[PDB]
Amino acid sequence: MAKKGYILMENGGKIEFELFPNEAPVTVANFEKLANEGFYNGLTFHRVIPGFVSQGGCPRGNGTGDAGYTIPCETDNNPHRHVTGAMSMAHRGRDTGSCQFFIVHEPQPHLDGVHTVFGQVTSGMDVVRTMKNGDVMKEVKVFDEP
Repeated sequence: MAKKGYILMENGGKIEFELFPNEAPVTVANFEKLANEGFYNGLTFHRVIPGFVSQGGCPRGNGTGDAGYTIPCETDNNPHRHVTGAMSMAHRGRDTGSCQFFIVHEPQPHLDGVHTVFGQVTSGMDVVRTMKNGDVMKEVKVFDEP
């Protein structure tokens, strides 16, 4: 069994990604639940870094949305390196996770294991490189695809 989804951007862009329950069952599940509730509709990337790793999940730049989901720092079962396309959930340790997440354009060895990787962009990564600071997410959806 496996999962995937897409981030449709308000500016007409689109970032298609796949999720790995094996990397983080809880993180993937929670992200899916939020996405399919339209949670990320209107949430922006408040820290975009063209060419590298961008961070988003801020409701119109209001910081932290009321996701109702908090996760620990996970390392099992698969390695959580921030390689090309990698997507991780932002946290600082146990019971610190939220709804904010990263998208990696350029691999960052120094971020490897720092956050909990739960997904990975497979197509449309170019959107990240050309992403603007505070770019709005229009439609984030997740569905099953073994």
